[PDB]
Amino acid sequence: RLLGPAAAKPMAFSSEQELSLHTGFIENCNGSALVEARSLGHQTSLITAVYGPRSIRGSFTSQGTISIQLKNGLLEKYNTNELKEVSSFLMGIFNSVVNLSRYPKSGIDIFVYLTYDKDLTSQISSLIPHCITSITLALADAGIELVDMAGAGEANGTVVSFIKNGEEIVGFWKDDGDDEDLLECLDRCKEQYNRYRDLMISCLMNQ
Amino acid sequence: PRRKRLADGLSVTQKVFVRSRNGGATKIVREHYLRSDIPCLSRSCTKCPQIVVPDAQNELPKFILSDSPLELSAPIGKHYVVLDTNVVLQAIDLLENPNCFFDVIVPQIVLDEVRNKSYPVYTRLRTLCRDSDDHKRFIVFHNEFSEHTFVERLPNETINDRNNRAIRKTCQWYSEHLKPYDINVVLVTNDRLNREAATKEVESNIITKSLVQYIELLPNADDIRDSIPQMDFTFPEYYSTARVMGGLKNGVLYQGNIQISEYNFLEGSVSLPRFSKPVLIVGQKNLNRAFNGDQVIVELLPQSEWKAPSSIVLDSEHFDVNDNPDIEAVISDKQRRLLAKDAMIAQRSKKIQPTAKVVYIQRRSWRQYVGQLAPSSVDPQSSSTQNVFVILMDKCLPKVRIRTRRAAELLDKRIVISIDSWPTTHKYPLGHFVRDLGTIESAQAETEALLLEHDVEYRPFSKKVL
Amino acid sequence: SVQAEIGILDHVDGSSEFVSQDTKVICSVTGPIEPKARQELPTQLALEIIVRPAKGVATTREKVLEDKLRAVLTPLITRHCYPRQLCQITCQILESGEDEAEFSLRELSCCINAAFLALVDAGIALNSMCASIPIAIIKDTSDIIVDPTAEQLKISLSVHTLALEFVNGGKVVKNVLLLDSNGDFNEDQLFSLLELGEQKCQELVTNIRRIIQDNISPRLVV
Amino acid sequence: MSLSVAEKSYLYDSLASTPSIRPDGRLPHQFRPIEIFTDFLPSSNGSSRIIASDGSECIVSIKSKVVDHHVENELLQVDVDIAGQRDDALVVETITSLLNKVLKSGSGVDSSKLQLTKKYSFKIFVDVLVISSHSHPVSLISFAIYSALNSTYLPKLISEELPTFHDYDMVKLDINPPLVFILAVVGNNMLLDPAANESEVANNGLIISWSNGKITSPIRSVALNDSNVKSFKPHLLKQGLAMVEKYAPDVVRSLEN
Amino acid sequence: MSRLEIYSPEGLRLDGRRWNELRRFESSINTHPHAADGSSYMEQGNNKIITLVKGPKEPRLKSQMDTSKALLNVSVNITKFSKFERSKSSHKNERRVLEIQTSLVRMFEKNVMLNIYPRTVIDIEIHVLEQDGGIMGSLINGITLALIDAGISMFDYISGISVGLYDTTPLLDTNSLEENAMSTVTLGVVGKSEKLSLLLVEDKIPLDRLENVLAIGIAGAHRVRDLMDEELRKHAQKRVS
Amino acid sequence: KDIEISASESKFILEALRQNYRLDGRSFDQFRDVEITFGKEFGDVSVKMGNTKVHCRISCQIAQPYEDRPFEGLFVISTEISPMAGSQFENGNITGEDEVLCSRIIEKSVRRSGALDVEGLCIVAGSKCWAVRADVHFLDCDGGFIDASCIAVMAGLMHFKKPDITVHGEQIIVHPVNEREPVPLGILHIPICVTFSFFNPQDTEENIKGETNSEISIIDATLKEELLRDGVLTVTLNKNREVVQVSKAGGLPMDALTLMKCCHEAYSIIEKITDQILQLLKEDSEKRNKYAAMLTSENARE
RNA sequence: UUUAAAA
Ligand SMILES: [Zn+2]
Repeated sequence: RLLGPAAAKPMAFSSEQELSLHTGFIENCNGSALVEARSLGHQTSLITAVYGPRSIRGSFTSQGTISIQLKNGLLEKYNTNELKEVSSFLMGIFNSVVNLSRYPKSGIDIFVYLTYDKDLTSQISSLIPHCITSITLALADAGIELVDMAGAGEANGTVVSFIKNGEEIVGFWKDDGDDEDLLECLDRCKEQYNRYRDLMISCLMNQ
Repeated sequence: PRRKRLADGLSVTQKVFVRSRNGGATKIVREHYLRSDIPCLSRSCTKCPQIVVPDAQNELPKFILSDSPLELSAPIGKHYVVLDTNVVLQAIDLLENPNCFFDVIVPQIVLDEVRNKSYPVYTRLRTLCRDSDDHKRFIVFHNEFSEHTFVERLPNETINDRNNRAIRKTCQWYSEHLKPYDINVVLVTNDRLNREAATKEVESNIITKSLVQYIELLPNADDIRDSIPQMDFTFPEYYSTARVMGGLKNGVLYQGNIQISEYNFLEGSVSLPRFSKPVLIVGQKNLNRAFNGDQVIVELLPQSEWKAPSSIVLDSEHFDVNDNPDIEAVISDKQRRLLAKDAMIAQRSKKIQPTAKVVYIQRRSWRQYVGQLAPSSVDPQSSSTQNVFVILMDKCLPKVRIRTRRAAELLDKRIVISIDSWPTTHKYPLGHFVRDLGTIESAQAETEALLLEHDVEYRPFSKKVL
Repeated sequence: SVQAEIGILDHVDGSSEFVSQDTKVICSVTGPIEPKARQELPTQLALEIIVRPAKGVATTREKVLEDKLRAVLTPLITRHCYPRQLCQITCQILESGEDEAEFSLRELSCCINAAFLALVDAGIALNSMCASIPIAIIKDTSDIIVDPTAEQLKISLSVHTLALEFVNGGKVVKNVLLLDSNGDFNEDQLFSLLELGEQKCQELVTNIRRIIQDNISPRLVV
Repeated sequence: MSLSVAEKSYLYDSLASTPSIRPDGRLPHQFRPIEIFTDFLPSSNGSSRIIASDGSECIVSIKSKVVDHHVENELLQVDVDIAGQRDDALVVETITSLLNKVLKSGSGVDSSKLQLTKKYSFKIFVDVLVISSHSHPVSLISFAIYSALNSTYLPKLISEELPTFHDYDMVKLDINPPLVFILAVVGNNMLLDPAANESEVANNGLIISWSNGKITSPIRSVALNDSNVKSFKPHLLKQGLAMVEKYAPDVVRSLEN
Repeated sequence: MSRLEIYSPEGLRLDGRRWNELRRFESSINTHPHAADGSSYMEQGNNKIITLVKGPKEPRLKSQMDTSKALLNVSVNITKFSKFERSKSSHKNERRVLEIQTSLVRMFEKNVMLNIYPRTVIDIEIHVLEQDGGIMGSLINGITLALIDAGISMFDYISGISVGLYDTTPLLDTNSLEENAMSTVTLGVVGKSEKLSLLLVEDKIPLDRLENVLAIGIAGAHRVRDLMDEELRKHAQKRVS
Repeated sequence: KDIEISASESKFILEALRQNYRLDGRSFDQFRDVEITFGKEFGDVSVKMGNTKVHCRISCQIAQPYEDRPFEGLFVISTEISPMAGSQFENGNITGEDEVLCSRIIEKSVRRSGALDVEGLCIVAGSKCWAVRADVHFLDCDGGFIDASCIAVMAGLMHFKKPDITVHGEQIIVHPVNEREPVPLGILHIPICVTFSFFNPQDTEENIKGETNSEISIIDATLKEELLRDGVLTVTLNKNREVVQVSKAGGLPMDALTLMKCCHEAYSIIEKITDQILQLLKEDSEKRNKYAAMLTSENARE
């Protein structure tokens, strides 16, 4: 870590949602994935790695322990306080999907690298539905048990994650947006959850 | 606010006030202790000597005010004098006159404002209290700390009106406290609205006479009425870089090196080729924060502002002596009689040469100057950051304001400083300490200071000379 | 001509001080001692290499200095005869003798020699001996010169730090321990300095053996 | 908290039934008695100390600073510090990022109520200190900053130059402070303001924000415990969400008093 | 504020007190019966300090545990809003704070009978809500009154007093404005004795003046002990009856 | 990972002190003989008092002054202890109580007490100033860590010379070391640290409420005497009869009369160590400037 | 912005 001299200043300059799905290509962890989304004037490109399950020495817990961590990549560096906020929301969702009772006295470590988040014109609301679909593909590649696929969608700040073909909600997130926009925001993400749900299965069955 | 009781007559209250500085607001809360053991410091008093408490050296406080004060005509007679903030700053020289004031009571709220506006005037005021003897007696009654004179602030009341009410309450208490001894209290204030507010307070009548009224009530009035003073800044910004180029192009402006006169640091003479005589630059605003030796851009003045070569002696040491270093956007009587005396010479003079004003600085002659601290601005017993004055050796230069915590140590030390900046709001340039050369009038310290003021290289030869 | 003193510290198993030109490095070796949990090795000896600069804290510049010094001492010590043990080797650079920001070859050359000397005084099993020298080439004559001064580095094109391993009375070279180079050079100049560096290190161990004998021999049967 | 699996099944069966029997017997719309102290830090503009029934105590201090709003983005910065927890802890930065959204300058609180000149404006520093905690304190801090902001006094403006303020008079901070509530779902029943034992065996949790007599934007649905984490029917999302719309005015009437 | 008189010839300081007078002392015991076993809200002048004593209890990990005595931990946390200007630094991991935390542990581990409580740990949590000079001495008096509330056996009281020297005049209980204009000495006197468990001098003081400063310092510290003692008498009497 | 002291060794040293005996042979008030070894460059000082060996390195650079004191320079110091002085020091533990208390004592002695002329280290107010750094390297530990380190830093600052700087209004040109001779730093007073170790042949109970002071105080303890120490005291004086700083926290609660006695005993020590540093610096200057008598420019007349 | 001479 060099960081250079402290006397230097940073530079100051005065419908359809394309999706890409991949998995594997990582040898350190057990299962990984890569989701990319390019729509309107915003692009998303993040990598998710699942290092687990790892047996914990001296532990005697009845079920597993999930550890999700969002790390700033190289563009659009968010604040560290908000990165762990979404992580705690991600753990609150996956603690109900991943079969925790199957892996006693062991934990699962999640590593999501928001490498390239770009805007072309809260900004983190649009990236949450893309992080959930990247961990489910990585958790399934690692041989870990998950109760049904987990996806989410965006509807002007409101991010809702569904499960079981949208029958039951697993998580809810909303920032900015407006007022009284609830049922319409739910159905905008309900049809978007199914758009991401069947697309994950189509990528996980190819060869 | 509220007020809590303590032991043996002590009481603590809270003093809150917002401080505005550089556009910021900071809520400042302080502790204020109200006590009941503060004496009137009068020899006539027989009640206060029973409640006095000695100091840290176990010394009982001495009572200064004479038991037989100056007796005037009815209904004043034997009286004491209470001063105001304006009266101290105005007639400070009249206070020090041996045939004028004798028994004076300076309240605390007045001493705080006098010190906050002119530390050297505060110093000579405190000196009168210390040098109290048979022909002069000055005391300081801490009215803001006494439980009998501390006045609580009123809603939407002027800060100046509350302190004026504190001075009235102080004279009310002193009048009541001295009734057994038959001594009146005369409040010398030029504030007409303050005296009119006192005559409405029939609860405790006081005597309110202005300065010109109190002087006329003294026996030696004719000997001191001629000595009373008369009852009662930003530098222009430098021109832009584009205007000074167009001014020097079309002959509107001129360029030259300032040569401050040998016996006046406020009269500059820039030599120009288009004039037979050097163009004078008299005044603080005309020099415009320039130092002796700078290459400046001057702008000529109309013939109505042309002046003659001044015939007075003025150095940075003998000018504006009652000022503080941190003055930014108090008049001495000696400077009034001198500045008004030179104006009569230029009116009848025939050597009236053209004058100009500095509007831009092209090259600074700043360096490391040698001088010494001005004692009038130094607190010789505080190890804190204090703004002090520096009297430079070159009498053609002004005083420099520096920040230091070694002011008590650096006193009587011939030091070296370097000027940092001089904005339009500051009256004096800003500098800082760099090097101490030793004690004043020391052969080792003076000869070293002599060579630095002339760029004389006195260091040993290089090793490459061997 | 270089100076060296052995056994200068009282609270370590082995100490040393290597002085060359202007660079001075004091090393301290302590072992075998009880290692920590993350340090113990099941079969062989563990090494805790720590180098520190003369000015400022230990930044990442000295981290690569530890990793290169670690590769020189690891094959030199018979680690397998100290199972589940630790050896602390601390190198303190008193004077750099060069430019810390632009160069770091003379300090590596002195830390290698100072560490080997402190490993001898501490009584650790060593398979052989060691010698390290700095080498640079002036851009003027483009010839190879050993132990270049501080002024000779700023004009150098490429720098070198050759560390060798000597056996059989300090004559036979068993293996080349370290040859770290950075700059501008070719294959013709590589063996042009490698052959010259082998005879300059041969007289170094011959000078080291004389030093480590003038001090260990009086402490023994004498 | 830490309980035994024997009593966890007892509280789970008692809170998921149709009567929805609570441990302490309170109704799902009732709360626990709370003590709130205000105005005790002279060096600060506003101050408040809140004490809960279970022992949770939190102190909030409010400072002010004049800053150019044309170059200062956020004018309401919240600094949260929990005793016994690191400043970089995962549980500390989440509330720090969550409270900055419920009190965002412009969204949760309008910046027009703290502007001075057309160039300068007041920046509100909300310092939070949690002395003790036994559950999620995001709902307790909201009650503390509410009474602190409504008891805050800032210096009065005197009136392009640098602004000047009066020496004695100080204006009151007229700001509508948003409120945060915590709801726990147990199977098919909603619980407003859970306890340490209720939130330990619950299935999921809900965080609702209330501002200007309405449910405002920053809301969450974070899990209250990693053991029993279950997905909820969307009819439960709107049930507890509309449940606070009926009893929150009763909270403000008792809190703004 | 401004350029004030520190000690006028009338013997009055900038806040009205005299050379041997103390700021108002209002201590409080058992202020957090729900957060710690020991509690003390110290209000010495403008200073407002919250001191908690959690223990003696089992350590959270069996790694650090003395089988012959107890472990005394002190956590001094200076809040950002302690002064007028809100602190921008971190303060928690500050090197000046670690010196104070250690100086407090050494001061009390010799006075607290750690032997009576073996294989245990005593955590002391301190939060400074406001400071105004003499903060070290007020930290002392807070820990003393907080351990007593926790029922921890101590040999005697530990009193914290701050003394300043202005020219040739000592000043008891220095506030912030007085510490920024003279040297400061904080003492740690044990009970009514002259035994010093703490002696911090952080500014230059002439040797010919230090002895007299110490005498006037320990004299005022005894006065601080009585104010704490009288607080415990009033608290114990109203609690029993 | 810590020093094991046998019960037999602990009892022997305590009883030896009760008979006015120290293992090294000094007295109860005898400071160890100090030795100063100046290195090559300026600011390279090696201090050897007894078996304790310490080395200090002085540097400086251009930095921004503090916003509350724009007319003063910075003084940085960090004393990180390596396993070189003993395997009991875990490397990388910069938050150690010994390292923390050492830096804070020297920082108060040099910076806060006004030993280094910070006002002379100001080049331009509130923008450019000197940040003098003092790196202390603990070489061999045998007690007296802060005593030797304070001697090393004070001998180092008086031996170090900062680069010359010429101010041309707002620009600042740092003159190379070969261009102009560096200027030495300004030193007002010389703070010298003297530590005191305390022992009690009784117990803690007989010491809290006991008028009879049976404490044993020794000046500058060794490592073995330090490990058996009960109470610790550190004073710092100068030749101007001024108490620079005092740090006494914990251990045996001592009375005011004995602490005042420690200062008067320490003044005779710091007075001798002061004149030694002034003499050893004078001898080292003549070593570098051998022909300095011919190169003098300011010469007297007749 | 003090001539010349020896210093
Ligand atoms: Zn009276």
